[PDB]
Amino acid sequence: PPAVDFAFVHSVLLPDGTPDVHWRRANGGQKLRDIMLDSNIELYGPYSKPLSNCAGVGTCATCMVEIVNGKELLNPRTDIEKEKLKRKPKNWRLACQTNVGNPDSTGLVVIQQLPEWKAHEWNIPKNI
Amino acid sequence: LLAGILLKMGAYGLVRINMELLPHAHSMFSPWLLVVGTIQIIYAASTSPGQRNLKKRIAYSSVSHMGFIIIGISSITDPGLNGAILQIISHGFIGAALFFLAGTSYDRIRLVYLDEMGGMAISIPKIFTMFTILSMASLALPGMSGFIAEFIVFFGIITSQKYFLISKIFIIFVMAIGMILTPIYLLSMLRQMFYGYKLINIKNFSFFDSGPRELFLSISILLPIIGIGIYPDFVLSLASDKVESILSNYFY
Amino acid sequence: AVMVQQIEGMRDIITEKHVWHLSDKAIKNVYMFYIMFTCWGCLYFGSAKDPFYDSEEYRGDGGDGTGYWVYETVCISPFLILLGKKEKNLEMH
Amino acid sequence: MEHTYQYSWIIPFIPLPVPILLGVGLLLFPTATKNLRRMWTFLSIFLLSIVMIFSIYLSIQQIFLSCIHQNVWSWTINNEFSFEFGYFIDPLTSIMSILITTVGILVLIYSDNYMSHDQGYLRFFAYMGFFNTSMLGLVTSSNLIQVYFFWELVGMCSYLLIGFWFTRPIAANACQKAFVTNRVGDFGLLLGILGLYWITGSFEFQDLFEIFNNLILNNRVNLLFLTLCAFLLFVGPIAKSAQFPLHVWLPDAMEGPTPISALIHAATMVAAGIFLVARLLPLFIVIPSIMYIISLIGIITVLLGATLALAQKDIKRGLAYSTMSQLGYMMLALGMGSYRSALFHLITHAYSKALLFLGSGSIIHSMEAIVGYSPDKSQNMILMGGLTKHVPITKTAFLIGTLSLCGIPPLACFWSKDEILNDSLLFSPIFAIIACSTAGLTAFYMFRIYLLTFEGHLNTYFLNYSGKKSGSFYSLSLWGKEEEKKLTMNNTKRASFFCNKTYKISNNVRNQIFITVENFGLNTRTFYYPHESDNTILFPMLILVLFTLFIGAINQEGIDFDEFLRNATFSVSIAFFGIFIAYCLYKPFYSSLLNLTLLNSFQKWNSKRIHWEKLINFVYNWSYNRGYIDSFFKTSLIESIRRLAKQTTFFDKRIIDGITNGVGITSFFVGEVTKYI
Amino acid sequence: GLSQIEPDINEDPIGQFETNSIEMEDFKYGYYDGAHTYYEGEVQKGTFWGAIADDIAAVDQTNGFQGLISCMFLPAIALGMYFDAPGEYLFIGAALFTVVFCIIEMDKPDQPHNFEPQIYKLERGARDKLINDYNTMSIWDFNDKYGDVW
Ligand code: FES
Repeated sequence: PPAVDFAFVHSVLLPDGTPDVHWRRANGGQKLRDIMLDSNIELYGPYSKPLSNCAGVGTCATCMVEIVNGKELLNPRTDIEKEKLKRKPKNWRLACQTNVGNPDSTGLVVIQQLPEWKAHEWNIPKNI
Repeated sequence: LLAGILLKMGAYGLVRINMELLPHAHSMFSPWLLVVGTIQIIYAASTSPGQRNLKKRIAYSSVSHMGFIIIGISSITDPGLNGAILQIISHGFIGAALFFLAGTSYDRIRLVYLDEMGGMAISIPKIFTMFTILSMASLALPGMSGFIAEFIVFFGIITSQKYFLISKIFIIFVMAIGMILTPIYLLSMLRQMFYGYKLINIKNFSFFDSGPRELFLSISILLPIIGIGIYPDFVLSLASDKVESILSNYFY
Repeated sequence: AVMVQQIEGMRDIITEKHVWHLSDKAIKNVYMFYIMFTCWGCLYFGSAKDPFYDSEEYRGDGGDGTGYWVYETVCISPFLILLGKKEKNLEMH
Repeated sequence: MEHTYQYSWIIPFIPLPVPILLGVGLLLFPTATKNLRRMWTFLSIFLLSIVMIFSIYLSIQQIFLSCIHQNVWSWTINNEFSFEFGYFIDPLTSIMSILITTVGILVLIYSDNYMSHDQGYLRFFAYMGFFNTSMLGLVTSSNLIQVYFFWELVGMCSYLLIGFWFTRPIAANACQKAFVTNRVGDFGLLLGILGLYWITGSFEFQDLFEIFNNLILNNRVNLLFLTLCAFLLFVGPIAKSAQFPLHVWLPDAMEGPTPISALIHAATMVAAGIFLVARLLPLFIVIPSIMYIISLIGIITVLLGATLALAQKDIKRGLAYSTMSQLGYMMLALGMGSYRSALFHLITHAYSKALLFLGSGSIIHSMEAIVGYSPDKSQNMILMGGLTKHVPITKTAFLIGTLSLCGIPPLACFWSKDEILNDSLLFSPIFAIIACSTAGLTAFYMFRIYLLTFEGHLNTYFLNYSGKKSGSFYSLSLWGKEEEKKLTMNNTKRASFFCNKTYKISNNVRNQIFITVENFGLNTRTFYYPHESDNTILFPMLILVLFTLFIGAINQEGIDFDEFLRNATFSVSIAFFGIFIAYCLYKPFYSSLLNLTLLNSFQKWNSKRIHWEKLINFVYNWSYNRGYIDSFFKTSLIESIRRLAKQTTFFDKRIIDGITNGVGITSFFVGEVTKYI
Repeated sequence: GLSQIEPDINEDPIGQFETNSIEMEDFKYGYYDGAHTYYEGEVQKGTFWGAIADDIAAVDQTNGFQGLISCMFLPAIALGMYFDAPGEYLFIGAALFTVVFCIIEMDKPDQPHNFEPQIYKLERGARDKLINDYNTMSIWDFNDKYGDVW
């Protein structure tokens, strides 16, 4: 079946000092929030309580996720991600406004959840 | 003095050679001078947010505050004309000190428009506080002479024998929109020119504050405003009797 | 001064009504004292070290005390550098 | 009574010494008076304590003898003016005087340390002393002239206090809005008090109460004009008490300090909008349609105050919307004619929500040590998390305050709301069941505010989220000498170096080699925990706890001064229901007193999150767009005025200065033409 | 200010109405606004009289006599009432004070900030109007750069 390969590196490093990769399988592209919630990975963080976030529409800047190796199969920034966050390293997208594509999709997007409250910088190779 | 005392001849003149020399014609023309002044307050309070300039804002502010004098003159009442004379003196002090502070702010900052000239409160705090107090006096704020002026003129309207309630309601409404629009432009000026932080102005400028001379200027023009806001009869008591000698020519 | 006033709704009122006034002469006297204070300040603070309009910030660049000295200066110093540039081109750059 | 009321003219002007000495000190000798940094503080507190003592004695003499003293003087005597500036010491004045003086003293004591790390700190107390003077003159006010005087002076002090941190532009927008909103209210107040001088010719309260009892039986006065004048007279209170139209100034007034968030509201100034209506009730019950207007405004802004605070991520904004709801409860109680229950609700609210605001400031200054100074962090209620372990006194203070707002009966203040609903439910069907629903919502969001801050894990040093705390803790590895000399610069560990290969897919490895360089440990390793605030921040909170516990038992003295258990258990049922909806969500599983067998079925019944993915979505959209009313006003009221200003300065500069300049252009042109022809 | 070169035009005319302040994204709270500065410990003494007289001495061109009369003038007019009621004596004395102050303000120092802007070239100490009565130095024509170094 068409399976998109997520990674979902956690922000907190393990006690070993190495990151943890979880490799969620969830099929197709509808919404990265609904994928991370259906497949049960920590998206919000302390905003995971019910009314502590806008729950999908994009009015808060809470479900922001740093995505690297993700220039391949995404929707572009929908001017809510371009406005609700304005000064970020540009690898950070809101999971409920972004979309990883259509059902017939395969890819290796790696999406560091909770970029706020992190210790690492990811050293993305310079574009162009 | 162009706004302090030169603007008041013409307001005082409408009292001398129009109000007590041509009374039966002023009784014909004051109904329209009233509409003119009521439109003038709103017009000159709505043009002032239109001005990027700092000093033209206060010039239109003077055009706006002269509307209450036009209204008190066209109010055939003792309260109306006493409020007109009191507003002559009050706006004399206010506009004088405001133009003084705007000129010193231009000399310190060397910027004119409010789009530029962001936060300069930490740079010139003495100018900031004196400009704020005198904007409050321009605001018809109680404790300042502007309030009692821009209230006695209202009281001369609502206690007018010339006009009727169908007109008094409209006139008071359009007059008191002026005191919503006057906060808008005065505090827009204050938040544009003083409230903020400019990252390129951190320490390398370190402008000079208000020297003791300029501080004395502003304080010396403030103290009559405060003294007339707390006790208006420093200005009413020297005119009110004469005002009756005006209005005795009007009622019969 | 003391008056008891009956009102149906709430309570009784014990109004006092100290009708007073500063008086015609005292008003003249406070005008007098404030004008004398204005004299004192106009002379003394006029004889104070005005720190802004003394230094090379104001008096250095231009500093005549006008409001057009900035604009005529930044309209003249272009002309002065243009004249010095013509003088430099007069002697082979 | 004989001579103590002759000296009733000082309770306004006793604080005014220290702002007068500060406005001539900080403006002329700022270094010298800022050298006396802490002495002006104690002077202000001592003068406010003098006024507290005098107001307490006046309240004692009010409850002893049933009389009202109106020691009026003469301001100006020229023509019809005959102005006075007297002091209408009635039961309501005495309430307002104690309510101003006590909370002002405690907030001054609070600001002694809240603002001790402030650079401009004495001007704050200049503003506060002038604010207390202005409000004490507002409530001690015989005529609408002095009321109006001190109304606009309160607006001034609100502007200055909200824009106290003038450097930050958000406070600039806040203070400009606050004063503009207060003046949209004061517009109404002015052309209402002038309408009353038309209908009555009074400028006094002694005459108005004796005229309006029989005025409406005459013929010249139009009843439409009377209700119009009364609505405009109420528009002032709409702005000061943050009612539905002019409510936008309050949730944006949090950009100033927290002490002013305790004194501007839950205190003197929003109490002024309730004071004016309570003072003009003798001429609002007579006018037919204004009372329904006041009830409707209150009942609209109890749910606009309630549906707003459900999802405010900030602590101070949530408390401000809660204040906006309780002031609507008071305006509703005045809309019911209940002259006494509104004021008791005001007293208990102003001693409870002020306590909550002082607790919020103590929470905040405990949180600055964690997240530094950032209102998007140091006030963000979500990452406040868990503070019961660290700050217990502030926990007890905030808990007592929030339980006083929810209407807890034994150890809190339920009886105010009990009288509210007892006098409300047998009046109208519209303004009763929705008031109870908003009371349940009040319980919910206030306990959410309590739980997200205090009960739970810290949510900022939490080791499931905060990687910095993890990197600071594990200073050594779990292997000692093995697997590395230490590792920083861990690469893309997609295979984990486990000899794993991929099946038929798009790609496994590529030219993407990204070194996930981690941070270090054993550096700035302290990361101190939030310790309790100083003792002079606790002492105001303790006194306010003593108040709101002492106020909860106030043979009654509602008549001297100015379905019982079934309604009680019903109101407690809806309040406990809101409490329970907050508890089952925000109380964590390891500390909740509920059974795990039920808490798991809660999420099992709501694991879909599709019907909640619209309800929670709409509630958060409501709370974040601020009911869309701020957007509507900043699109159609201030942007409308800005379009109108550009239009009018166009008309001035182009086509009425165009004529004045065209005279000269035409003179030049005809001169050059008749020179060359 | 000076702007010897022509300044750069800003391509972003930020707005007719909103202020020129930095956004909250870049605003370091506490340190900028002074809400968390002023840690007591770097403060100084001078309790309200060692800093008032310091400020009076900071801004003053008054000598022993001019200045003493300035300190004793307003107390004299303040005791013009509440001790007596002279009348015209107060105004005659105030005019005498003003005129003697103005005669004194023909100061022996001339303080070159008093002079025209065109005077500020260099070496203006050699110019001495302070002692030289009837200066007779045609430099105020202000149309040509004469060498006044003699
Ligand atoms: S949840 Fe509010 S932005 Fe995605």
